Amino acid sequence: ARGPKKHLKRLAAPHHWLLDKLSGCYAPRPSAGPHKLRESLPLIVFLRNRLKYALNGREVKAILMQRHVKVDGKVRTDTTYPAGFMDVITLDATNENFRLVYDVKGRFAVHRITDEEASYKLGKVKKVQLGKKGVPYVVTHDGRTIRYPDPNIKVNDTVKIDLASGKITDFIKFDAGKLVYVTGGRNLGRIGTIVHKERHDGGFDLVHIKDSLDNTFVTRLNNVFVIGEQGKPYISLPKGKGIKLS
Amino acid sequence: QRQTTKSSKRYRYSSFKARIDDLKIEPARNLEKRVHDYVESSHFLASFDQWKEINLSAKFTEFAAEIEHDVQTLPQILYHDKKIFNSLVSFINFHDEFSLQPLLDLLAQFCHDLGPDFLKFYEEAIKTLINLLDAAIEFESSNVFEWGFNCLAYIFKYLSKFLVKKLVLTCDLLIPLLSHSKEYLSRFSAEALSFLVRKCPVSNLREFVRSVFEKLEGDDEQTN
Amino acid sequence: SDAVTIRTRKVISNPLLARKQFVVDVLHPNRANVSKDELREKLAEVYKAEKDAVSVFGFRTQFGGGKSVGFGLVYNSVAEAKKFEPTYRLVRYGLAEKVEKASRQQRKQKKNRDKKIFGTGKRLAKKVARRNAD
Amino acid sequence: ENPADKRRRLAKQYLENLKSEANDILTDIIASRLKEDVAEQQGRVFRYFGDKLLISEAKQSFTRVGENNLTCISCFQPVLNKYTFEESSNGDKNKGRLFAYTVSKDLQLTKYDITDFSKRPKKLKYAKGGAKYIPTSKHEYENTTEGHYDEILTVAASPDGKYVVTGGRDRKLIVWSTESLSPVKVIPTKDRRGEVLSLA
Amino acid sequence: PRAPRTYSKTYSTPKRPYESSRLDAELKLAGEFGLKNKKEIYRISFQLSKIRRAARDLLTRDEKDPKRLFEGNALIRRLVRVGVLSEDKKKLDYVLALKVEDFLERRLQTQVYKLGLAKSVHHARVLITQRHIAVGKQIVNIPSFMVRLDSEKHIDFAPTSPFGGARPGRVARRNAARKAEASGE
RNA sequence: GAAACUGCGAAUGGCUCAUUAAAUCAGUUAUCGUUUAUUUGAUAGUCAUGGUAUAACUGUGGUAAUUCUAGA
Repeated sequence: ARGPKKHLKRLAAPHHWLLDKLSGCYAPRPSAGPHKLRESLPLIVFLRNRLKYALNGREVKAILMQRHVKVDGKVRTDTTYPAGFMDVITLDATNENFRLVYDVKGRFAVHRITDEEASYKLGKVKKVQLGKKGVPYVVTHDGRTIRYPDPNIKVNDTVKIDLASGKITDFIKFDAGKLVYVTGGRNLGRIGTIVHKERHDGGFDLVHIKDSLDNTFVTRLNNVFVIGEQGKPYISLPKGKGIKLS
Repeated sequence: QRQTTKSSKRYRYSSFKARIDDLKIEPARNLEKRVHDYVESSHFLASFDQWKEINLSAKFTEFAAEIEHDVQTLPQILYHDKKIFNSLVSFINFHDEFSLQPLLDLLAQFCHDLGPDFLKFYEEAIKTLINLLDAAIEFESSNVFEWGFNCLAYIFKYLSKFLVKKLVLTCDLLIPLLSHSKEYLSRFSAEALSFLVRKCPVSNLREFVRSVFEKLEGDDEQTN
Repeated sequence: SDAVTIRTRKVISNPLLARKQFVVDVLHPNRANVSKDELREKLAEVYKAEKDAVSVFGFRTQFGGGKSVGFGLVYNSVAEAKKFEPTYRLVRYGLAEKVEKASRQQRKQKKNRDKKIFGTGKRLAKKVARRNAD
Repeated sequence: ENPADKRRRLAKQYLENLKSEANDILTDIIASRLKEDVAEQQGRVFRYFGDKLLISEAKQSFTRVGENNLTCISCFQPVLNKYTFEESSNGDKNKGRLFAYTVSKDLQLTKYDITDFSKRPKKLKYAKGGAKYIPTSKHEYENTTEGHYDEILTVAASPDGKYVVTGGRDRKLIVWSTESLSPVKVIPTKDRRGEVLSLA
Repeated sequence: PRAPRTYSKTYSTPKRPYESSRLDAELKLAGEFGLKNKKEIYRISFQLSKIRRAARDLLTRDEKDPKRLFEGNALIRRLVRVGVLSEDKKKLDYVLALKVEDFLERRLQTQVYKLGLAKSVHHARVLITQRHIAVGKQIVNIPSFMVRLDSEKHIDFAPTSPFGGARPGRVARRNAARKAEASGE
């Protein structure tokens, strides 16, 4: 191609999206936004294929013009808005909230969420830097750019952010024996507490994690996402608690 | 110049002031297959199950929990009359628009069921209602304006005879909102009391009109 | 003998769409293929609603017959229905009117002609009129 | 003159009766009675008279009838409605006449009055079938013989007090009026082994 | 472009196309179960080949291996859910022992002939294509249904059929019409 | 609301594998050696408001002819 493409095949979609082969040749190519391409979800696939409330693009389009849903308080009117993991979805006329969070089945997962939990949101600080005029700041995993954070925080760090001000509620460091979500990889969604971290200078650092059934596995730090302390999640968790069984 | 030549698209922008200018009240100049007018178990209960189907707002769901525990019949209305009305006005001053449409509808059918004995509730209901109108003016909802004044015309149609006997007091209950310095508020209240005026009989007409004359010379300053 | 029983399943209110979605299940024993107008009538009566706000579609009688299943919708009023429904269904229910137009072919070649046309063209018409007069 | 006013008036008479009955039991509870009406409309097991009964003094009375091999009996008890307030019975001369409808293998349905609890059930009326309701075709879906012709087995009175249905080994369901015991309709089962067992 | 809809040939030709023993096998089974087609025989035998092949694979697999346990359970439960494998025969040797005659019995035309709703197996297939018997509530005009146990209890005539249900057919009604016409004449 | 100016797209889609034998492709990198329209999130104290136009349009024209144009 002599540039980017506007087109997305049916089979070209990520497998976790659970979209059939037969009701289309095309998947809706998601627009650019916070998250990256394969670990997102368009809102129309969210609504029609999970919430089932609309069945057509004209329907969901009319809804977006009806200005209902606010993602983190902000409405989008984009159909293919790239909604990713750990997201707050606010439903006014139905009076609900939804945390978008990975499935034990490796898929995504809606979560029925109250207003107090929707008031804030979580974020993996991925890069702390020093900006122009010597201003210190961070960029999270969801692309939130926050000036002037607490100096004790470093990269990859879990931060509770109030959405209502878009401000740093509090933070959680990266220690062993912290409750961690795994975002990507084969074992994603399997919530566990970190055993430790095999570190490599310049290399992909591996992480050993043990979960409640005393089961240990190893993923990469990119998949690693700390939630909270032991028995202390800052969020409400869905059924199964991220536990793989037979 | 307003919009006289309708374009082809299905969706006009339709600003709030234009909505206000197009809005009218009278359901008799309207009509429909009203559910309370359609099934005749109880009007309040019919409207309540209808809005229990329709509305999904947390204010109204807590309200509906309490009231669907309380009342399931017309003797239960006649028994727990006060408590359900106090919970009504509680959520009414809890001020949720999503619950404000169905709660106003249940207020209307609650008066339609409780007619002749409602007036004691109905007076401070007028008070809280005009407070809610001022709250909508702080807000910006032609829908809420429409719901409130439709409820007002409903209560007038339901309780006409006692109010055409006691007409000049009902005027006094709305005079601060008739003399309120908003032309469309005055217009809507004028439409509702105008329905009542066209309903009222001749003796009460002459009495009420003469008292309006003296009220005019009292408020000789006001032009609204 | 024959009793058209109109039943529903999976009823969800969509207040965002200000309607109710439900799977319609028709039992018409000693009967075949009752019409959607009557179905909308009975459904509007059952849900205390108005037939124009009621919409039914996509119906399939089972193998053999006597039972049909499809899908139905009822908006909270005629205004919701009019503002939300597909126009072909609105025409199908008579609410909208079938627009008349040229074919896609006539429209295509017409657009091509007018696309080769530049400007408004009345000046061109006067010029070619006087040139044919020449 | 208005139906809402009439409903309210019936509710006024209802609550007057409720408060007078409250004064009678006295010689809260009214709302408890309202909740009892709602539980009657729908509820779990609420009638808790499992200890107030006096079984040792329960007066017994056997009634031998001429008809042989009784199969079923259906009692109609008219109850006062909660939403409307007239009755569940249809007529005015009934006024809550407790009815019984017995079907016996001699092809006989018999209605009794059981309106009193000290007297005996009075044989109000009857209707008996026979072999003249034997059908002519014997091989078709049509079984519209107005009377039964073989081995009635079960009966059920409609709750509105208008009709009574009967079914038996002649694979038919004949519904009759409850006063004249006239066959208002008959539904064949359109079967070879579709014999009526029990009604609900 | 689209997605390729997956499909399959449901059968396979035998190795030697001509052998007297198998020919008489086929003739006996065909006139036995009212059948009509070598290709149908190839279908059912192909099913048996696949199933007992995978069965032998499980036999070669090691005992108490969870894959073996899982697959044996699934195969056995599907067999007994159809009604082929019996309750007492719930082991892999019996799964190896299952046979095309059992499958031909579990076929529906055989089963309704056992139920005696037709004088012949062929007569049963006739009634099948006349659509006069519904299974459970569902009318089926396919004689090769391979029913389950509940369903073979649930075999009954069609309520639209003139036999177990609705009005008689066109032949009966036209003969009654001509007979009424002649008697009124 | 024609037309016209302005904006953006028109660097995808669809068709074919001519060519090409460490080339592509595949896996595995990495760019602390590059730019990024767009999305998104942040981000700026350091005249009661000049001018030039030109389309569209009016009007005169060319030719055998084109989604040609010229003058004004």
